[PDB]
Amino acid sequence: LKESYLEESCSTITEGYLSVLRTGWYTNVFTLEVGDVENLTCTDGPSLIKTELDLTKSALRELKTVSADQ
Amino acid sequence: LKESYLEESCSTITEGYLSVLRTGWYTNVFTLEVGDVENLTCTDGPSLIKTELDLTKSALRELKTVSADQ
Amino acid sequence: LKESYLEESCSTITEGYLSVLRTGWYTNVFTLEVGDVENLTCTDGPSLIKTELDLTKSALRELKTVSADQ
Amino acid sequence: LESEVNAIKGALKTTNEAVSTLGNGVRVLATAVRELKEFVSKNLTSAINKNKCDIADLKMAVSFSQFNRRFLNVVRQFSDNAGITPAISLDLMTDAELARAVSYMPTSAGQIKLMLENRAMVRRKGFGILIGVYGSSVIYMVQLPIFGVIDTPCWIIKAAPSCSEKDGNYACLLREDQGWYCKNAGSTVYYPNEKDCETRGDHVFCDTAAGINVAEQSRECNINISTTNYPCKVSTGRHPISMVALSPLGALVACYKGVSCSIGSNRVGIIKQLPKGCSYITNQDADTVTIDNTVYQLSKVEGEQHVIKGRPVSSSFDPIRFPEDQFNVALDQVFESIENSQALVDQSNKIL
Amino acid sequence: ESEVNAIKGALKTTNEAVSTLGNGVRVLATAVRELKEFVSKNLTSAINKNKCDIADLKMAVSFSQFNRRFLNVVRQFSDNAGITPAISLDLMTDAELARAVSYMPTSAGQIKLMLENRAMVRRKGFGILIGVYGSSVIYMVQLPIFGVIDTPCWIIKAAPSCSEKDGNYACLLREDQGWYCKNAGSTVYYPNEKDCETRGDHVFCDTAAGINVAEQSRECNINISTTNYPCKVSTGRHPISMVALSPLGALVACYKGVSCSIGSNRVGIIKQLPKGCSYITNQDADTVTIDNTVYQLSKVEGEQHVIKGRPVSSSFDPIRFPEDQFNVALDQVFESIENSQALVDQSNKILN
Amino acid sequence: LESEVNAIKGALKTTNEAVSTLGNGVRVLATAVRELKEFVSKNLTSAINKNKCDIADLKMAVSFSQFNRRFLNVVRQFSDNAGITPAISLDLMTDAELARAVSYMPTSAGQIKLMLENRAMVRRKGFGILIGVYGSSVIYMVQLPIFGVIDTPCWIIKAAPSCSEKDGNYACLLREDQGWYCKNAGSTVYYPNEKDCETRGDHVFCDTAAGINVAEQSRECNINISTTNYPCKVSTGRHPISMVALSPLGALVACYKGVSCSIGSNRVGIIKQLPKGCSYITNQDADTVTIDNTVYQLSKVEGEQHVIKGRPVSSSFDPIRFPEDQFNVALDQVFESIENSQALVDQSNKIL
Ligand SMILES: *[C@@H]1O[C@H](CO)[C@@H](O)[C@H](O)[C@H]1NC(C)=O
Ligand SMILES: *[C@@H]1O[C@H](CO)[C@@H](O)[C@H](O)[C@H]1NC(C)=O
Ligand SMILES: *[C@@H]1O[C@H](CO)[C@@H](O)[C@H](O)[C@H]1NC(C)=O
Ligand SMILES: *[C@@H]1O[C@H](CO)[C@@H](O)[C@H](O)[C@H]1NC(C)=O
Ligand SMILES: *[C@@H]1O[C@H](CO)[C@@H](O)[C@H](O)[C@H]1NC(C)=O
Ligand SMILES: *[C@@H]1O[C@H](CO)[C@@H](O)[C@H](O)[C@H]1NC(C)=O
Ligand SMILES: *[C@@H]1O[C@H](CO)[C@@H](O)[C@H](O)[C@H]1NC(C)=O
Ligand SMILES: *[C@@H]1O[C@H](CO)[C@@H](O)[C@H](O)[C@H]1NC(C)=O
Ligand SMILES: *[C@@H]1O[C@H](CO)[C@@H](O)[C@H](O)[C@H]1NC(C)=O
Repeated sequence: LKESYLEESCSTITEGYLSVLRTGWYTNVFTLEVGDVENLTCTDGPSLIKTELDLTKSALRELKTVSADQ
Repeated sequence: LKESYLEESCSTITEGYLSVLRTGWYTNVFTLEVGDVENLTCTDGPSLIKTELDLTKSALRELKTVSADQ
Repeated sequence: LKESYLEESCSTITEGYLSVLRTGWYTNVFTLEVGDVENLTCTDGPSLIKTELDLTKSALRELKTVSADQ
Repeated sequence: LESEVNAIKGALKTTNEAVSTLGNGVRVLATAVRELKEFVSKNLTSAINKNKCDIADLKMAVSFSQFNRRFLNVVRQFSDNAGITPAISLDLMTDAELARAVSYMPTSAGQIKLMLENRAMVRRKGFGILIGVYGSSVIYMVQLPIFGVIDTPCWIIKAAPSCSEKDGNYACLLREDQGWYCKNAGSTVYYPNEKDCETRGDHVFCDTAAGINVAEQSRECNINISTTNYPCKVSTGRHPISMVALSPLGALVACYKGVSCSIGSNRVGIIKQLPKGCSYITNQDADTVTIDNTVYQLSKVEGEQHVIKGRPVSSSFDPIRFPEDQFNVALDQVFESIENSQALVDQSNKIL
Repeated sequence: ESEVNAIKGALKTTNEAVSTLGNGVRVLATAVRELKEFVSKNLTSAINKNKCDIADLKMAVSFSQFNRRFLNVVRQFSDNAGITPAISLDLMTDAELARAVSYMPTSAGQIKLMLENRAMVRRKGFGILIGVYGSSVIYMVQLPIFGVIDTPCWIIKAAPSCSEKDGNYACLLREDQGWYCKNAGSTVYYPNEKDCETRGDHVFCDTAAGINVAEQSRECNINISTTNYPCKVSTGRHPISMVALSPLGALVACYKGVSCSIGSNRVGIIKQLPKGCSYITNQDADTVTIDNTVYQLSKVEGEQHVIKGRPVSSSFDPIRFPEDQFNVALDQVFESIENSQALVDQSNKILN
Repeated sequence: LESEVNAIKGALKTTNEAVSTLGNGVRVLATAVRELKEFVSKNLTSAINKNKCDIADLKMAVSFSQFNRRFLNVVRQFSDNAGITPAISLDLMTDAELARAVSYMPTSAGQIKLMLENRAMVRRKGFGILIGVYGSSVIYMVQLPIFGVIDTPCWIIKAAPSCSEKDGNYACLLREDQGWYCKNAGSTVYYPNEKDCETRGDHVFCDTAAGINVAEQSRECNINISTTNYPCKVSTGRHPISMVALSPLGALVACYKGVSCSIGSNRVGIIKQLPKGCSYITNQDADTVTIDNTVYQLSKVEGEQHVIKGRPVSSSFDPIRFPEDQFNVALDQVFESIENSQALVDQSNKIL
């Protein structure tokens, strides 16, 4: 870089930069799906994976509320 | 929507938008508690859940430094 | 604090604040390493710890693309 | 027949060594059954109970992370942002909680409706403050926006330099009105920079601090700019400025002196050169406005389209029976041979 | 010898009893064999498989625990693609934060003062992912050095001051509005209220927004018609009715066709404001209204929630073996072996 | 002499009492072995299959978190910010995907290359928007910046107050030009604040909305400010203002009246007192500018340098062996002694 003191105006210029200017927007669309999960029918009562699934199910119900399309 | 070009000012006016302006603040206060967890004494060496608790206890001890009260 | 109404300019001065002005920057550099993990060769095929390393190895491999050095 | 009873003597002498041989055999069977029970009872149930303990440890850790997801996530968010939250996250306050607060708000039914319909914006324009920790409790406050003025007419003003030439010399006038204007009761609010207001459908969510109150007559600048009822902020210049100004629905191009302004497409290139002067083009007229080699997109350029699916999760539950019939027959078989042999030993002693 | 015929028959019956009981002992051995190799092969293999899966999961959970800070740093730098908006607890712990501040180039007293607002130090600072080499993440945190603290600071708000003589309007409006903080040899002026954040009595100002102004500008807060400083004040010919909020109150400018009133949130309007400039306190009302737009003077306090997680329990229920009843029967067997063998040595050595 | 026979008789009867005794022994061992077979078969196998079940549950849970990391992470981020993301995180769009989209962008080969080189900037200057949750699918959109204009000369002008004095009277000139200038086709773009553009190496990335297109001749303000060709933006004041303005490669200091301005170093406090007036100093000339007792840093101050490594994760797998060879030796022994028992009573029945 090159920085020059301009004594006439008590000011400074610093040159040697190169511009990177945004001229548009490019958009990609993603669709993420949860994998299939087998039913774990061996536990007594609450299974850890069944409750992890209904936990991710609730997280998605709440996430829906902030979706871009109405 | 309707955007009309004003040739006299080399400018454009775009109308049909609807205003949404903030007029105040409404605030809620939350108190979140950690659920009780039973102590596992079959330990042998360190327990995994005691380590998850001693971890969340240190995380909260650290988080108290950024609490609003001061 | 103290807020005074200036009827001559239809203005308000509110005094009693105390200043905190940034005058420079102080920087620390941190280097975090992953702990060593034993090879678990007793599972058939896909061990869970091997897959957690290959997950964090790819997360780091991707996290590199945004390192400042580049 | 003396020698016959001698034969009986030798026969019995061999017989009781055969019973004794079988006895040290049954004895060794007992030594095997003793070590097998002591291995199963002691060495094996111990290893099982140990795994039962590890099982319960690991079950407790994951269950802990499950029964306390919200608590742990709220701590995560306040640590990552050091006490404040850029947004009113889903964990800081659930949809039900957000909706009950918005319904309790001190404004009219239609504004309650609108916030409720735009709950995303309420969350983002608001934020969270960590008030305090104490022991095992996290105390924090959530700050929601009160959107009290809604649905009133609003518009945005874009402009480019209007340059004139006389004998190769230049006089250029440029509006300084550019930005957001929203109508309030008794006044008009002006937001000078374009980033200050966010568009979600036809509605404009404007950052309050940015608003500047201007007289209503400023609408008059959009009819006659040199109207004497309002002092329109317009700058004059002596030099040509060729530029592109993007509108919601289009773009203004100002071509002066030496630049080749053209309208282009995304796949095929330049399609038509624009007049020198001020041109206005619509998003449906071209897709790009170019000044020399700087190409401006009039709309967002829509790209590729992905679909990703996780790997299937499967069960590895593989239980264990015991082929009990084949065993159970052999033990009942032995107990009956036990009682027949003993009964045979009662007949043997009986003839005597 | 009527006896020796019978005695022959009898020993043969005995040798049949031993042969039958023997075929029972052999079958009992085959059953214990199938039990012994079910336990050796099928049962211990399944427990070691469970021992292996268990050890896998313990390793996984430990990896997640012993490397938490690392894994969070990867999360944060991935979520913001290399730059943390704030200095999280994971990027630099409180102990580390205080030690770094404890080495800043300032006086002990400024260090004390900085040490007091380390939350703000975290938010005004930030983190940079420098590089990933192998298994290491290298990053730098950038901390503010607050060399000026506790100097007089104030904020200026204003509304349009309109006077009317014979149908026309003359409106002066201060354009000084914003934050003023005092400094060595000058006062720093932050033009937008958003440029400085208040945490208690302290005001945290972004250095970039600051413009140094002459100290004499404070003469505008005594007499606007001061000749010593050029007070930035704009003039207009049209009335503008609006509401300006102060920390402790609000300025209202009510002119022409507007209905300005001060109200409460529970009951309604409590007092109509006259045309002109009114100054109201946070303790005079809760609301200022302009036509139908109602402004809140203070934050409106809402609900107060308290949530506790579901309890986590242990599922450890070990197993043992009822050893007494069994172990006494097998001890009995070893004696029934030893008693019978000693009895056949008796019988066999009775033959003399 | 046939009392002998009676002695053999008593002996055989004592023998058949011994066979019965060992028989009732075998019987007690068989019932003992039956309870051992049904302890292992029932209480032991069911406890193992319970643990096999919980193991598989936990395995499924952890596998679920593994196979769906991308999904779960994307959901997390959109929950922490309610639908929008400050940058295009690694989880929203992988590096491979980023490069594939950027290589498809509608621009020239070199600009595609530059974006490809700064994918960090592409991610931060872009963002992600949650479109909708449909069933178990989350659908979202990433918006990437298109850097179409690259490599044009760029510079930043900083300035301080220039005060002149004639017998206690002050005339102060201040450039109002300050900011970033980037050379473009048909104009040069001016960004009024330094925060409006971000510095990465020699490249300056710039928020498009902040840019103001100015005539090219404004460049002349940096050769002769008192140029007649352009209306150079300069403000006048009547009062002296002593201050520090930081440059990229140095700093400007303005000292007037009663202030003690000096440049200093680290270790050693002060190395040179500045003249009254306007001085320009280099980052390599000093490390500090001081205005009275306030110390300003010219560069970033290097603090500690930490290195931390996590605790090692170790295996807990300690499997179980069954001593099968020696046990099998006991069973080979038993089956041989049994077959020997049948063969000795076969010889006995052939002796009579
Ligand atoms: C899993 O199995 C249980 C067994 O009753 C059943 O009720 C449930 O609907 C199953 N879940 C799914 C998603 O198939
Ligand atoms: C185990 O938990 C109990 C409470 O349930 C606690 O009081 C005790 O101290 C813990 N054991 C330790 C810390 O060794
Ligand atoms: C673990 O062991 C397997 C085979 O025994 C080998 O192929 C693999 O590379 C090993 N991994 C490490 C990290 O040692
Ligand atoms: C388990 O078996 C080992 C040899 O396999 C032996 O040394 C140990 O004493 C047994 N019992 C226990 C409780 O470890
Ligand atoms: C604009 O203002 C001028 C002022 O003299 C007036 O002469 C002209 O007629 C006006 N134009 C229109 C279209 O009203
Ligand atoms: C026991 O294991 C063997 C191989 O180790 C296998 O062939 C057999 O089917 C298994 N039996 C049961 C009941 O699991
Ligand atoms: C301050 O106010 C007075 C009127 O009360 C008047 O002299 C003038 O407007 C002000 N002073 C100066 C020196 O202008
Ligand atoms: C063992 O299992 C049986 C069921 O087969 C049950 O009745 C008994 O109570 C269990 N516990 C013991 C024997 O200690
Ligand atoms: C600077 O510009 C003015 C006007 O063009 C001129 O009077 C003055 O002489 C110039 N200075 C030099 C050194 O050319």
